[PDB]
Amino acid sequence: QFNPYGDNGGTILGIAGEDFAVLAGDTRNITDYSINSRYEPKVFDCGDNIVMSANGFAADGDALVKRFKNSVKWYHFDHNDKKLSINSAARNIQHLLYGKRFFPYYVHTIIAGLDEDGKGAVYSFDPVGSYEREQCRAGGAAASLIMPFLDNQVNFKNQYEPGTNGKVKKPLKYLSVEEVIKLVRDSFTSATERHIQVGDGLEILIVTKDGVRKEFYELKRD
Amino acid sequence: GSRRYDSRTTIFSPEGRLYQVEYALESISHAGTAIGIMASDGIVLAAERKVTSTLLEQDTSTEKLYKLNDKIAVAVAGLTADAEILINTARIHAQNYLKTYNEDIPVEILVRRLSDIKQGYTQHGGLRPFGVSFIYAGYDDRYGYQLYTSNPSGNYTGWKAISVGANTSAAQTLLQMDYKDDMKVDDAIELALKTLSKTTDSSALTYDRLEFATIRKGANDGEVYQKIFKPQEIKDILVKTGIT
Amino acid sequence: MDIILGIRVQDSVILASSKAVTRGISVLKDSDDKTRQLSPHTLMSFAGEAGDTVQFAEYIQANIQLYSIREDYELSPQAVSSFVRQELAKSIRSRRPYQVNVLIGGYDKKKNKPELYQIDYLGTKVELPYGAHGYSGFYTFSLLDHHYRPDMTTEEGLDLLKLCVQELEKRMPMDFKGVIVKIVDKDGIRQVDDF
Amino acid sequence: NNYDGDTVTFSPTGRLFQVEYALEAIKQGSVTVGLRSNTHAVLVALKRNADELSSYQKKIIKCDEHMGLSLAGLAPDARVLSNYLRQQCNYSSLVFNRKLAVERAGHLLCDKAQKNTQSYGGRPYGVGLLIIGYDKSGAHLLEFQPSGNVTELYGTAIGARSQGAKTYLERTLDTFIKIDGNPDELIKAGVEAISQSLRDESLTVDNLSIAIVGKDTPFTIYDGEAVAKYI
Amino acid sequence: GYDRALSIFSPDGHIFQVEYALEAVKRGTCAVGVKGKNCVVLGCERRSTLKLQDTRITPSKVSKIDSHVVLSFSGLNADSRILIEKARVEAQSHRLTLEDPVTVEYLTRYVAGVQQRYTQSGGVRPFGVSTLIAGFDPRDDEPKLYQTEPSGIYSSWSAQTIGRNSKTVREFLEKNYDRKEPPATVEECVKLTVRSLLEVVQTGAKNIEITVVKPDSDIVALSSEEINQYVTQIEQEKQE
Amino acid sequence: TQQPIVTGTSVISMKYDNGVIIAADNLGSYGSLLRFNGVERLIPVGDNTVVGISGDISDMQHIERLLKDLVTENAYDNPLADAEEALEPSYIFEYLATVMYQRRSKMNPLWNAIIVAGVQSNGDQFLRYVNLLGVTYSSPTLATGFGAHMANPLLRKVVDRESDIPKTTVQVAEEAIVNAMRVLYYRDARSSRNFSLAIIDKNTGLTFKKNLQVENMKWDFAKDIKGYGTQKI
Amino acid sequence: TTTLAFRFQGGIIVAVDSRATAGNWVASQTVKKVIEINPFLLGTMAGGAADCQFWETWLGSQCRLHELREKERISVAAASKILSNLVYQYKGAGLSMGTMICGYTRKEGPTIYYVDSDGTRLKGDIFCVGSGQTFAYGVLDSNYKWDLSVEDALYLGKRSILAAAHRNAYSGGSVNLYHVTEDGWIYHGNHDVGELFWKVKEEEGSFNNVIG
Amino acid sequence: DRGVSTFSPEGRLFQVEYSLEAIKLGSTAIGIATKEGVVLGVEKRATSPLLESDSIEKIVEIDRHIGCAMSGLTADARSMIEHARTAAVTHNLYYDEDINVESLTQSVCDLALRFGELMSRPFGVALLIAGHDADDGYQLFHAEPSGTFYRYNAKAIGSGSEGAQAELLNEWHSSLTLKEAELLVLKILKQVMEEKLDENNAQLSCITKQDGFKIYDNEKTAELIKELKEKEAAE
Ligand SMILES: *[C@@](C)(CO)[C@](*)(O)[C@H](CC(C)C)NC(=O)[C@H](Cc1ccccc1)NC(=O)[C@H](CC(C)C)NC(=O)[C@H](CCc1ccccc1)NC(=O)CN1CCOCC1
Ligand SMILES: [Mg+2]
Repeated sequence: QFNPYGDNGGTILGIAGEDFAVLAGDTRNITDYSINSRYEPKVFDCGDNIVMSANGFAADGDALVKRFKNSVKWYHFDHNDKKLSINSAARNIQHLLYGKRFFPYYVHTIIAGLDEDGKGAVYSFDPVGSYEREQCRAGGAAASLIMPFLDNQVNFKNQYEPGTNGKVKKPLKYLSVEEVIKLVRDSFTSATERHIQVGDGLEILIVTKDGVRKEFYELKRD
Repeated sequence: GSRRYDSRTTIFSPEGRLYQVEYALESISHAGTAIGIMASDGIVLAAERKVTSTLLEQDTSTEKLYKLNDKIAVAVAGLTADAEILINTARIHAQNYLKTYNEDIPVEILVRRLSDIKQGYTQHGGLRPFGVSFIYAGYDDRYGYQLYTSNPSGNYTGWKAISVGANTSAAQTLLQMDYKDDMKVDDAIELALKTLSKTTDSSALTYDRLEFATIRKGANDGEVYQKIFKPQEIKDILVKTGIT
Repeated sequence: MDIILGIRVQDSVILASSKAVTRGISVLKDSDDKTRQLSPHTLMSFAGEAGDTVQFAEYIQANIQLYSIREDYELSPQAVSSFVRQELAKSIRSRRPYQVNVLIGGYDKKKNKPELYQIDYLGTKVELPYGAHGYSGFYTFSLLDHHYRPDMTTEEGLDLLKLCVQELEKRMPMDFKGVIVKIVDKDGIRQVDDF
Repeated sequence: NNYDGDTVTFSPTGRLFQVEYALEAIKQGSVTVGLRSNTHAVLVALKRNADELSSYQKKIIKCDEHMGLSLAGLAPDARVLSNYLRQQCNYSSLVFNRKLAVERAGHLLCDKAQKNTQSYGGRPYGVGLLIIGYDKSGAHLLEFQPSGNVTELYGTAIGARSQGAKTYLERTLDTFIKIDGNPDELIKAGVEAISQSLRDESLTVDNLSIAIVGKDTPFTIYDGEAVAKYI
Repeated sequence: GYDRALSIFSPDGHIFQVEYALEAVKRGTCAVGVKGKNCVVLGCERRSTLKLQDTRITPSKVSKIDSHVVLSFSGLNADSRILIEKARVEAQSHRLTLEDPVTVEYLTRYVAGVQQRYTQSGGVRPFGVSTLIAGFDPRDDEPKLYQTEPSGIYSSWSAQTIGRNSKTVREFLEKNYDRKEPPATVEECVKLTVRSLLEVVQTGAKNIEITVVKPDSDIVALSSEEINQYVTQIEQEKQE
Repeated sequence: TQQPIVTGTSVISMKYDNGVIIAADNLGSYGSLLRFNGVERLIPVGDNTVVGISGDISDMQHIERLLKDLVTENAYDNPLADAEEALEPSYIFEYLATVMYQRRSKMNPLWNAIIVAGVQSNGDQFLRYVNLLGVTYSSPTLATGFGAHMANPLLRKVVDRESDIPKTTVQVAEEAIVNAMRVLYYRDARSSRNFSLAIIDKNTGLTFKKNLQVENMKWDFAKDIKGYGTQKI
Repeated sequence: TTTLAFRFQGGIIVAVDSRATAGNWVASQTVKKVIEINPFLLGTMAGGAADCQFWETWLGSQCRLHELREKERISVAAASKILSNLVYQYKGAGLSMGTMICGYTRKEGPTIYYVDSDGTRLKGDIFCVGSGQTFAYGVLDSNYKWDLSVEDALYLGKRSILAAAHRNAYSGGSVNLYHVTEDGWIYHGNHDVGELFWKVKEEEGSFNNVIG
Repeated sequence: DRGVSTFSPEGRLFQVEYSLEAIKLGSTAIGIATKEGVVLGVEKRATSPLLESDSIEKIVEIDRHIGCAMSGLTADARSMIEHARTAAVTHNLYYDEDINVESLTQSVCDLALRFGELMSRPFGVALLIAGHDADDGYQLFHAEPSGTFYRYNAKAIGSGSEGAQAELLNEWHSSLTLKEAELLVLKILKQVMEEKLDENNAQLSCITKQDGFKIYDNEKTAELIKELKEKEAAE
């Protein structure tokens, strides 16, 4: 019987800073035990300082991104070139996803950018449109490897102040763009080591008030 | 386009009248007179056939009086073909009600639905109205014996005695004169025929130019019987009242 | 939804319906009224699939109330039961049928007689002296076959009904949290508050 | 006279009066000018107001990053046609990953307007459009009429007193066509062209409306203080 | 389907079909609504050119939409049945979804919306009917009286009349009805309603219908003798 | 819901410094039966694109007709149909990719794996894959079916990343493709010896080679192999 | 999920956890399971996250359209029935929703309606919904009285979620508290189970099964 | 007869032009936009003294940040308001934000020309749509049955429109306060109204960023009417 879904592997990662946000993703594309491409980008600039990635089944992922990009275009036409805020984009994406509630897009979606106060924002979606704003989110094949590391290093979970008898927690603070990129790179090298669907290359999109910058790093190709 | 040829059947006049309904009533006024008279122990339906020919088969003919179910009948005035369309609809409606509730349809409910269909043709669809006026004669266990009339407007009213078709003005005056509330069926039979005999445009009223029916409780114990009169039975009742 | 009982006596119809609403391993409610008044002298109890039961009951209620306003007249219990049966008879061959079983207890004012109708989700109608839906019948029918008499009073009918509930409380696996009892007679519908 | 009741009727001389009456609605509309060089295409539009308390009716609409138009006549009809163009441009991008040719854009509008002139019940569009764009074959300017006729031009003008600007562009043809790699000078030529259609009124800051598209310039509209440079 | 635009604008800005529908209302028998301090009374004319009528079965002029709301009308009788049916269905639908009976304003707004829809829908003519809708909102003791008309506009009235010679009875009500002090009792409200109809009717025999609506679904129609007592009382006081 | 009947096996391809090469054998299999031997599975569109198709042949023929009709439609009211407004490889691919995904979304797929090889108007190499699921990806080397498992490893030894493309000549690239076709003939049970090869170069244009054969095969060592273990004779 | 809401002398207490799971994978510890429909209406979420989140925000839109059309705030009964009639249309399609519509109006007073995806709509004083409902019931029922103070009622709701958060593996993260009065709903903070458990253990002397 | 969507020889739609005549017969409605808010006022015009004037609803809320006043065949406005309210709430559902006043107006005006041989005729009512959003601030729009909408600093529609508009031309300036605008609506309404202006036959409303759209009570308007009369007598 024909199976309309597939698994294209890969993993993605979004971290939000004080005045910036990053959305990273590996560039490997796979089916079963074969590599389709070592460089197939799945993190996209969608305009209005919104970056997006829909990881999982790449056909659904591309369809969704394509439809959201188009949604941004028509938002400008219908509302006098008004900038689509990250919160409005998130709600719009929920309706795109939930529109196919009974034949879902098989993807984990993450978007990143700046909120209306200029602060870093990351939103994450399940396949059928449930969404939530977070400081931190990993998605895709190696999400189960990366996410607990992010809880520990970004949100300082299970870390207490030394000598306080486990009574005072390690205080929350925003990370610099330099420190965040260190965590992203270490997260992806660790995921590459222990997950077969993750590797080849790492592409990071950084979002500030100035615009959308890109950075690329090599990953192990085995 | 086609706009050019549209008569606009469902519009108001400047005076607030429905052209087509008024002209349909004008048509009905030339139809053979039909009279309904409600008595305390039954209902009489009497109708004059339209200028009969001697070679017309009289016994196996039905022009004026139709049966809707075992408890309800109608007298027609106007286009017979239009009436039969409505009669088959009414017959079906009665059976739908019986099928749904396991009870014979109350008279007014049947009349209202049939009148609502007529109303529809005056308000929407762009079609001509039905050129028909009915006299409904029927019985149910709520109101007992009932007479109604409906006309092309879809408006219906209840009556003790009523006429439709030709010479209703003259016919209604005669009915209003001799009718009374404690009347019996046999007396109502006589009143119906006497009224037709005077209002008729014919030279003399005869059996072959009439249709007659009664709805009595004359059956055995607490049940209603419909009697559509045969030619010979009309001939006898016409002699018995001293018209011929 | 589980236990609904009906007993027609000399001058009234008595309906008893369980108060429990259970979902999974939790009794969510113990005071649920599994009935709707269709007209001043007609009452319908119901049991079956969750959601369907109430949706169907209220749909029927609305239709009967609409009829009452239109004709300024109360439909007979026989007429209402035939209407309900037809709806269920349509439903069973629909895309998604109503999985609802009902008892219709009514007092015919024209005949001056109480009437009890049992209708299942298939549209299977029967007039009975006493009725039940679900597993309840497997105990109550034989019990009523023995103790029921046609000329009983409303009070005798309530004692007869207590005998049914006691037996069900003894031998039924599930805790149905007692019953709400309602009486339908010439004076309309009223609820017995202490049972 | 007897042949102007609907669009489906020909006159004895072979005319379509409802189409001609729709054409008349454009003549009553405010003037708008179109012109192009080899590198850029420019729309200039005189906006109209109801009174001093009202805003000035927006004449120019964006269709894609590389295409847009100006309107003259019934504005709601321009909204319908521009929306159709937006969808067609968008269909070409999503399905073929291809920017819609300005010539196809004109063919599509022609065919959409035509269907409204041959069927009973409907009516012709009551608006004229000047479409500009930059595609794979360079800069373009089109003139749309609701009869269905679309015409590619170096420069043109539609609306009331459009003959003045149209005569000017016919004289200036050889000059403005060679304004390559210079946006501001091409606009100046367009602003001077529309000035030939002015009577009693002059070009003010909230009156003038300019749009431009070209080689390294997306379709962008200039209003308010952004057009003060050209007065 | 029949699509023709029957209701359309004329050069002077009028929709003649809607205005001609008002003429049909003007032809119809007079109907009056008067609301007191704790009640509303709906009075209705019945023309006396129709003898040999059966008043048991003849459709009543005042119709119950729900147990707490009533509707009377002037104009085409056949048209009124369609509005009444739709209103009755909407009343039950409201109870089903909102778990609460309709307010008089809501029911009026619905009926008025239906009338309006028929003024700009293709293939249909407007209703030749104006209605008086009266009753009491659930768990409320403030009387409500609304009027609707073919165009679709509706509004609330302390007292109002519609139908033939309605301008005469409206003239009567305008000077006799006090806003500061409405009819304090049921008797006062009925009497004022009967008085107003006696300016137009002819005879106070079987020509006047009166229906009284009170709070908490308390509606009752008066009989001939009950109404005749008001007629007898008013005429004796008049001779002065 | 389909099942493929008459099928075509691997399509293989790669980029080189000035253009792209694509190849596919001429077999139309019917299960294990090697039914049809004159099947062309490379279909040129214009003078700048070649679409290689594997999988169901009836669906391949449907796609041929669509591409043929696309060229016709593009010529309509288009004076620059053989110049600036000619069909690009990117236009042809996106069209097919749209169709493939629409068909999978209706649960009635075109049971194919497709590789669109060509050269854009600006000289850039175009090579991209699409299949019955609507999944799309691009790489310096692309292959379908067994080609993905056996050809890609060999072709990636020549062009392992983007920077190796300018260093790879058409002679070296074609040699690798022809070698890969031989390896597939050794090891793929639904392959044939006869195949077609197409080169799209930005300078020399489209070169379509028909009736090629796998040659220079090693079979001589087979004579020494006796038994399955112990057997000496 | 574990959610609850109960009616008492001083109005309504509403309490929910914040965990979200995908099988045994803990996907989030900071989910908002209470939807603020309007200043007098709350909605709780249990089951399919998207189903609950999408349709309850849709419910808020429908409640807003009601007060625009009727110039009056929607009743809790009418609000809950909009949702129950909606999910009933989808019956058999596979929606997974366990919700409670809690609020106050003049005509109704404080009211709670249980509404789930198979069409069940129930009015009541106490409900617990979700996979951890039984654990919440155990603590809530055994300590519930109508005459609880606002302070004690808030704590019992919090303590009941904590109980379920502890025993049920698919519940946890943090407790969100709400109190609904005649003047509307009042938020009573986010309480992380990480600190709350030990604070409750020490102060209350409960949770003796755990190694202190 | 003739087609519904027919053009006149001058190039105008007959039905649209005829609907404009119906709007001239309607009761007056005035709107004034300021930097402190937008004011909307209407003439109620009760046909009889027995009619309860508070039931005359010619000023209407679309959303918290958008209000609406009408003039002409007011029954036709109901479906326009219904559409506007749905458009406003639907956009909030899709985008988690307030909808722009202009976008709302455009959505209403898209209904206008959806008539022919869709509804059978154009709307016989004009709308003044007033609101506020973060981008373009306080705005006033005049939505006609032609499908056209103009933004206005101040605008009058209805029977006394041309007289009131000429008055608004002189009186309006960019630094008007909200209080000044309130009095200016009452002043101009009193001039063009047939019957004498009071709190029962005239209604005021406004929309501010802070408090949103609010219809004024008859007690509040009565004080503004009294304040207005005193200020005119004071010089
Ligand atoms: C307690 C925790 C018990 O569940 C509560 O009931 C909460 C309720 C809150 C969140 C509203 N419920 C859940 O957490 C709920 C449980 C559940 C799961 C699946 C079906 C029904 C109920 N969780 C979810 O809905 C999660 C939320 C995500 C993780 C944020 N979603 C999923 O599991 C999704 C979507 C499920 C789905 C439903 C209907 C159609 C299609 C899909 N599925 C995935 O994310 C799949 N998967 C995750 C891991 O990576 C591979 C892809
Ligand atoms: Mg790896």
